[PDB]
Amino acid sequence: GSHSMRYFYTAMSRPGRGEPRFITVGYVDDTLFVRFDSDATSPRKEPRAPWIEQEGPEYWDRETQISKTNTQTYRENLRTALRYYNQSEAGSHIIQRMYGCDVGPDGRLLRGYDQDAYDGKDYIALNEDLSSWTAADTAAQITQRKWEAARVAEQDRAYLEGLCVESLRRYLENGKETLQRADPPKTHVTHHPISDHEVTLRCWALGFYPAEITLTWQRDGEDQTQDTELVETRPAGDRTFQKWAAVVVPSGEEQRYTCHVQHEGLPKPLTLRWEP
Amino acid sequence: EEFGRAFSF
Amino acid sequence: IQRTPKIQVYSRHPAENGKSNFLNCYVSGFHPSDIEVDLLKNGERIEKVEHSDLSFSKDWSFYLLYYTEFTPTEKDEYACRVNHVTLSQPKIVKWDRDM
Repeated sequence: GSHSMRYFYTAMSRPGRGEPRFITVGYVDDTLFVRFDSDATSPRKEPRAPWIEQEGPEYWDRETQISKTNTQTYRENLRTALRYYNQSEAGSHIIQRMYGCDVGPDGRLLRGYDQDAYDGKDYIALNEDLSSWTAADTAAQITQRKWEAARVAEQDRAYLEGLCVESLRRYLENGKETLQRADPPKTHVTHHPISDHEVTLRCWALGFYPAEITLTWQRDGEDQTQDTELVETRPAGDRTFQKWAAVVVPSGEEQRYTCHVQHEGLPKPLTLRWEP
Repeated sequence: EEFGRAFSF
Repeated sequence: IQRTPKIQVYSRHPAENGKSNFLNCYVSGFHPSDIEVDLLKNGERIEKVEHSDLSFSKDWSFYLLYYTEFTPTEKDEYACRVNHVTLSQPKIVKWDRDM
């Protein structure tokens, strides 16, 4: 149905160890498709998904140039940030950027993004209107003033409404075999006795794509949020993801618990129980 | 495809 | 500020002694990005371990997947060792085929 394309930049300064490292990764939904690392032997944009490989040489030269130029821009950004925050040139700092677009089933722009962070904290973000900015502090306000004077939002908007959705549409078609295929989770409940009267019930979800999923345990039909151990969704390494939820229950009461699974690959939410 | 224009802080 | 990494050690496919598989160590929720991760086989570092391209979540925290091929056995013990500026000493997480 709905899809997204996102580019992520990480610029990390390292005084005494060369110029700031610049890394870019591009994703369509939860699929990595392109990368760039300024520390690579011969730095250039490289394909990470089968469907992007058909893009011609002009595509790769252009995309590589964008990364090389932006490497310089973010290195400049790091020097500027030092000034804005009255910091010394002796420490290591990080600037991150995330930008891109979301489209609906019909492929029309749902919303665009372009935001930055400095040392892990919000710095500045393009608002949903794609015409104004939200600055996190007085330092970012200086950047906001510069971007308003340069009409950056309008230029970003042109990209987000044009090339962003246009290229995303192409990628979705070229990679429809995978980007447009949801793999439902393979589920099961394990039983692990802890002590004489306490047992661990763990609900597993494996091999699913995309990553979005909801796993919950209910006791007599009531959500057990506070007593559920929920691990972060993790990559399997084969494009799919894994996740589990566990609850410690009194021996003999296993049947009062039900695991509920929601995933777009499932026609309807699943309900599972321990099966002795 | 990326946006080729980037503006400094 | 800084955020310490979360650590998960697991296999790509359900573990089965004698069956080739992939051993994964997923580190996430950390900041800054510098991090040292090793996959261990019976306490020793496994050579040529690979990892994903640096990426991050909505809260700007980073995540990486370190992985290597392996054939689990009944005796062999596996783990992931992680060091980050937020850790005074490397943290070792043991692989549990039920986690």
